Amino acid sequence: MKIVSLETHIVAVPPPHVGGMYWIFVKLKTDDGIEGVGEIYSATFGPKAMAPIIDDVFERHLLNRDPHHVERLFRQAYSSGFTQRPDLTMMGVVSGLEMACWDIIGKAAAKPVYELLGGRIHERLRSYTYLYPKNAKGEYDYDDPDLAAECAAENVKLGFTAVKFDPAGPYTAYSGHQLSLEVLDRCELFCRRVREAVGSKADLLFGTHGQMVPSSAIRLAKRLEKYDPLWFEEPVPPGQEEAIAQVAKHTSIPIATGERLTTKYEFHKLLQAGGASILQLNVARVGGLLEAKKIATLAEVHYAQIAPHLYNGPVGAAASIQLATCTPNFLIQESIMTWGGFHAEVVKTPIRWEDGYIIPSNEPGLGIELDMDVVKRHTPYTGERLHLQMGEHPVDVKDLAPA
Amino acid sequence: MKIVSLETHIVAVPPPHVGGMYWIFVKLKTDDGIEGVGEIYSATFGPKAMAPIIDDVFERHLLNRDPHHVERLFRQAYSSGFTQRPDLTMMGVVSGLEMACWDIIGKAAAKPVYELLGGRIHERLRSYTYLYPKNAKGEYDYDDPDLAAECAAENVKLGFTAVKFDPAGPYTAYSGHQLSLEVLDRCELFCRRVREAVGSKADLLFGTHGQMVPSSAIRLAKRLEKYDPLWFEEPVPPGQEEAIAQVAKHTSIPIATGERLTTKYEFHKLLQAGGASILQLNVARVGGLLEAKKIATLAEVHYAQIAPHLYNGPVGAAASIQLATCTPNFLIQESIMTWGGFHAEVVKTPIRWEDGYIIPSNEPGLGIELDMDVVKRHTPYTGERLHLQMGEHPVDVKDLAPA
Amino acid sequence: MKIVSLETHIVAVPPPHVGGMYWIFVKLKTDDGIEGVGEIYSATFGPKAMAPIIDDVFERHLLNRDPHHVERLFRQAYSSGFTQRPDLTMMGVVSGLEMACWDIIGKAAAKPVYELLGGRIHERLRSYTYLYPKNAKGEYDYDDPDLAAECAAENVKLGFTAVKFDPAGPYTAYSGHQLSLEVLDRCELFCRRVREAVGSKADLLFGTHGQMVPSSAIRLAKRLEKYDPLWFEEPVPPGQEEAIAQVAKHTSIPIATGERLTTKYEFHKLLQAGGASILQLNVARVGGLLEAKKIATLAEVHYAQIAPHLYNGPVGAAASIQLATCTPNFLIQESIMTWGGFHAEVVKTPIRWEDGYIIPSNEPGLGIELDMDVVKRHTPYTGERLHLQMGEHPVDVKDLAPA
Amino acid sequence: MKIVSLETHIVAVPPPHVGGMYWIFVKLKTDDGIEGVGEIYSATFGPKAMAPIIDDVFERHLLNRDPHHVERLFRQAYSSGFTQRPDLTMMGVVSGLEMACWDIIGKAAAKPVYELLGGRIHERLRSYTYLYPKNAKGEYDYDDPDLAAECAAENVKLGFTAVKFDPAGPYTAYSGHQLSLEVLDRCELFCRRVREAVGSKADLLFGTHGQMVPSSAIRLAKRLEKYDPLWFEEPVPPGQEEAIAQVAKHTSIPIATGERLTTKYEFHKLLQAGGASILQLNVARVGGLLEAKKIATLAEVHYAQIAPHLYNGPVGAAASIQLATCTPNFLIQESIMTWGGFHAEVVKTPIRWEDGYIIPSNEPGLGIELDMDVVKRHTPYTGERLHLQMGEHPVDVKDLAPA
Repeated sequence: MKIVSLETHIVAVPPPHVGGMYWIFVKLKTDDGIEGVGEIYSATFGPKAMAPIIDDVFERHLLNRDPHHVERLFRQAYSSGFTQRPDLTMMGVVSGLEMACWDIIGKAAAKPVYELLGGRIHERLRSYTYLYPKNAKGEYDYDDPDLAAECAAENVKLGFTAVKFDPAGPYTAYSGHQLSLEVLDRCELFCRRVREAVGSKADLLFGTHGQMVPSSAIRLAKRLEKYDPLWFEEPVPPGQEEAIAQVAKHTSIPIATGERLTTKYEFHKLLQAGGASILQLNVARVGGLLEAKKIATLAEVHYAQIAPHLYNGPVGAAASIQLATCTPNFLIQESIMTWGGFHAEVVKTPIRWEDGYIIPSNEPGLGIELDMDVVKRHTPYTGERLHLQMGEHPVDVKDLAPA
Repeated sequence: MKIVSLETHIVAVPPPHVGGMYWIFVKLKTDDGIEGVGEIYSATFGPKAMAPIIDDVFERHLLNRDPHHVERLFRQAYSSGFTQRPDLTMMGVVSGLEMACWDIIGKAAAKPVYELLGGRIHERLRSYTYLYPKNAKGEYDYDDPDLAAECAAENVKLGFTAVKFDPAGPYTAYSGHQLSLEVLDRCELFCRRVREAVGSKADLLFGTHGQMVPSSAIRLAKRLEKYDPLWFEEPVPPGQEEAIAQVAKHTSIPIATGERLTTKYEFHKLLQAGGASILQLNVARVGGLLEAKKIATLAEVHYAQIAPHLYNGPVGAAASIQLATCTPNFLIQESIMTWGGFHAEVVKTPIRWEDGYIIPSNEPGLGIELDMDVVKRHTPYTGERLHLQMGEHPVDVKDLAPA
Repeated sequence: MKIVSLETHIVAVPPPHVGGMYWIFVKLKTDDGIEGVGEIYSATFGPKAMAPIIDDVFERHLLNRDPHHVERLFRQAYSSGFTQRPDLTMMGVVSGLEMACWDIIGKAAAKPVYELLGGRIHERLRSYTYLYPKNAKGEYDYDDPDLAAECAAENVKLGFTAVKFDPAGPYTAYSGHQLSLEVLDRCELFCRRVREAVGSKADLLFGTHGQMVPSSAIRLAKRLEKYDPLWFEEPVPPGQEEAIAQVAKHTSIPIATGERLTTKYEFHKLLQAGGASILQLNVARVGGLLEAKKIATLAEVHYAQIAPHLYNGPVGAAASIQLATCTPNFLIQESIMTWGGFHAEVVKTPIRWEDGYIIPSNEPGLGIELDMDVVKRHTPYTGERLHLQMGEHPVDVKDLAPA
Repeated sequence: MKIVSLETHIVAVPPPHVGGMYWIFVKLKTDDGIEGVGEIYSATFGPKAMAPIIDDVFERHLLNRDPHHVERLFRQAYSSGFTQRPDLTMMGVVSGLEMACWDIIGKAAAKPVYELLGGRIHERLRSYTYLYPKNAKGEYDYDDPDLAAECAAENVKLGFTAVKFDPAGPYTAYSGHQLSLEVLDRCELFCRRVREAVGSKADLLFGTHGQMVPSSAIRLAKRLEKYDPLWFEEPVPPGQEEAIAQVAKHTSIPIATGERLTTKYEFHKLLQAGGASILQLNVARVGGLLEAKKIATLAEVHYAQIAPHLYNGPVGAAASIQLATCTPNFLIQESIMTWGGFHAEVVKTPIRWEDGYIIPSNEPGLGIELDMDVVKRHTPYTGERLHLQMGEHPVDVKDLAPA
């Protein structure tokens, strides 16, 4: 059995772009006709560059190889061009290729991938969502704490047991910075209002984006402690484990991070420093499902938990669900609302969500398949923006703009 | 003043490919007609992918910006797509763009870049080269210690005060590994024969490529100590600072590393661990000249030295020379032989080398300019290989193949 | 191009001596007629000793040298007389000479210095001032918390977003000491009253002067936490990094320090210890603009910020502004009120301040020039005192005198 | 009793300048006619600047004060101008003033100072000297190992039990650097030849001057171990305690340092790091005799020893002898040959040296007094040089010049 072909499909997400501007899918086919699908999470470079990058990685490191050989695939990609340290875009690309290989492995075995990576532990998966409150004009409003609270209350009625929000203002190319008193006040007020709305029915997830230097993150944490959030996410920019550990040392709120980290080597450094107790790996960035399993293993020996990140399509979500289902130290899975809308439209069988939980597929492989007619209608992406972007200018202390 | 255009020129290096398979050059032009040139060191992905990557970075982060704004450029590139941790390919790309900006800054000021980044310290720069011994058929031979010794002796006659060689066998996608006794013996024999040939006239640079796990590197170091090498290069794969520090703790031979690291953040982690005392940054990978100056600064406070890496074209070499000239903790500059051959042919005014030293240009900017007629004749690159590659299969203990 | 002459001008600051007793300026001229100006921050010895010191340093280490060679200048001064560790007065002197060299470098290039040291990042610079409340007799009163609060409120009306005050009593030759309960109470009361007056419109900067031993600083910090100051400045005397780090470990208030430290080597020791997260370098003490840039670089890799100190003339302020403008991890710039009064009178073009921010000059060099007619009228200084002094006697526990 | 007057005498040392270019003496007189003498060790600035510096410190911090109040004197000087961290020149100045105060204290009590600072422990003091070999032209020659060996043998005949030499080449403004193989070979050869000449009758003191970066110092130490030197002096430049500790960790040769450090605070940092086991304080630099006693105390609790430095006049030597005589952890005292020549001529009663040992005075105070007729004949100093200087240019690897 060997991989003989690749198709790349970069789908434009319709406005208002829930889950980002575009999703990068890859489809692999074997010599005996088994198809696998994967998703790539990487936006250092735009989709016009990503297409030839993916072709290059595939041709050099996967074409004509056995899909079962996922260690080989990872090592070849990781080492490409005399590197053998993490290249963030390469790791995103190989994540997509590798999970598509797992899709094929599972289909060949007639088993869900979770039955091959340790076996089912969970019958259903606790989930959370970002709050998506709308103002009177129908635009998402991330500035109004009362709209956030109302939205949280509605999510609790749906069955959610945790909600996430980021009231901490813009994250910019010059972050970390020192949040103003008005922004600190707003962060506290969001927690107060959301807590009032949900009581003990839902945890608060303080979903920051690395806006802060550690001294500012610590000031913020002291204010948030009275509302007992389940976590304080990405308190400082990634890439400096001692700095994030400094925040953890100075607050009782659990630190969660990881959506911008890749490979077991980076998570090892983070855990060695005491930098976080909740790891938010994205399976479409870290190196694929086996590498994600390895990261979960590191977490186990530190008594840390995994809470996989998701701000992308349903294929990466499906892979994330496969990992979560067989992970003993699983905390919660990020969901994009309840997986309806375009997340459901772009696949043949949507991800199942009920009363706060994701219900894993029992189908072989990743339990996901693109609807190619829908995919074709939403390609190509012609937008100017990357999947996500950081603010271009430093934050001004007098500015009250949302994240 | 602003940058209004970019040209990318990926030049095929003629056989036998000294300095690699291809060199990636960028040319910037300003609105008032000043031209700057730079070089990118990145081979995670091949040149077919690199061309649209470079266009993407330029369009998003540099087009219509002031070339003086190199902090801005670095921060925008470093943060691209909500990353803000090192993306190895992006850092290579921005290095080329940034050094081209410095070329323009220097031309506008009518000064060499070294007169703006701290001022001249060195009248000339100590240099070294890899040994390039040829067998009877005219092929480079990295297996014969006596040919290496003869070559070292000839380099000493030219005036070189240091020579580099790697007798430690293949570096592969599965490195680190544990060197066999026969390979350990060969490493020792190369040092013995080269030392006999050069006496105290030249330092030995043991130019390993991360072949080893730390326990193997330590076994090797104990054997090499009797020959007093100036350094033991990349004893283990990059990306794990505690592992390389373990080697440093167990040998008196200075550890040199850095050609596969990028940004001040990675070098900080390395130095904090005690991982190396000689930093082999490549100015075309680390983030550009200002970022390289920042790395040199980190080295200063640790009483470490810089020894910039060079396995690429004369534009990156020119930038490296600019940094070295104004660096107080400069040890030595890697040279590709004496900068003749294609390194001289592809530029209007070749890099000057005399009696073991590089003589820095007194011309404004980087002191380098491509000969576009030569460039045009050596584009496009149509080769199958990346600039450098790692071995595809794990080393077999019975194998005696060269690195 | 070379420096051929020096003039030293030690200007007496008129009563009530805002910014200290005297400012030490140096003027350099090149062989082709370019003039540069700098300022020296050093008061170990009085101005009668400083004049021949400056002549000595200039003659030995700068006369007939190229102003571009600022690495050379720093290394020669730093090493003078077989020292090569920080000599505090020498570092102040070389800071002035070096920034005057940058003034010349910028003028020769027709660029602001910030366009050569990384390029503009900030269009304007957040600033703060000490509170200068007056009693009914027109004397500055640092004892009355209500006068301080009223003054803070007026500063907020001007547009300031931070204010500084030191209610912690005398700093003496025998500091650190243990603050009395009455002084601790007063410190808390100042914060309470000032916070009431400014609300969330301005940060509190607790501007202590190293009065305390660490155990006392910790007692004070616990009292101040409820008012969420942006920083706790110089909680203990300089020169002992473990002691200041002990304070940082025991409070959530950011520790700021550095106005009495010099060179990257001292700031490295401070950061390695975790001693502070906000660095208050004075560009006229630390070794000059390049050395200050190096210190800012150290801060970057620790995710620390810079907040340059200023208690001196507008030339040092101009240099500080040049650094801040091109610094990505810039927090805030100390201002002496709004740069009016004698700070404006002594220069041809005053520093521009609007609505809480400093607006950097677009002029070449440091963007500053002394008005020599004003300088001549305010020389010589004939005062008995040093620029600043410490109390001669130990603090008595029953004493309630102001700092 | 109070100090009412100061005289400063900066004496030109006749060629060939053994003990440096000039010695800085201070003479204090009390209101009831007791005279004290001291020496200042500081050459950051030249003697033309030192004279008004000394006047300034004296006027502000000692004039009209009781000479017994040496804690007060130190604290006032240390704190001068809102500093309260070490200012190297100020510490040299106060050292001279303070030891002159001790001279007065001892005279008033009719006791040697050593009888007041702990009491006699040693009847005589083990001493060493630098080797001062002369070539055929009568010039001191520091390049010839056989001349050094011959000189060592003659010193052993005089009774010396230790000899010092520095074969490690120039120390420059850009040190540390990486010693060449030829220099490493020469260092080893000096040790070999000197050891052959002295056998076990004298220890070797490897008297380096901070030429090296730590990686180079470690390479050198491995070569020197076979000759069992008593110490490896100043292996790296001062001011970085972790770097010097790295050398200590990697060699069995004791590390000695301290002649360029000042105050108990700096020696504390050094000892905390494990940076040295032999402290070479100079009593005329560290802050005076009480501060030196405090440094010796720090050494005691670390089981370190003191070996005071001396490269200056007989007044500082006399003070050093006073400290040594009452120090339980005393190793050896640096002597300038046998204290003859100008060291004897400039005082009324020369320092006594017999069979390898200094014999402490039994006279009150420091047991030393300047011959003012000789002093007058050798003032003023009109030389261009500082007391000691560092090389202006970086060392070239091909250069074989002496230190």
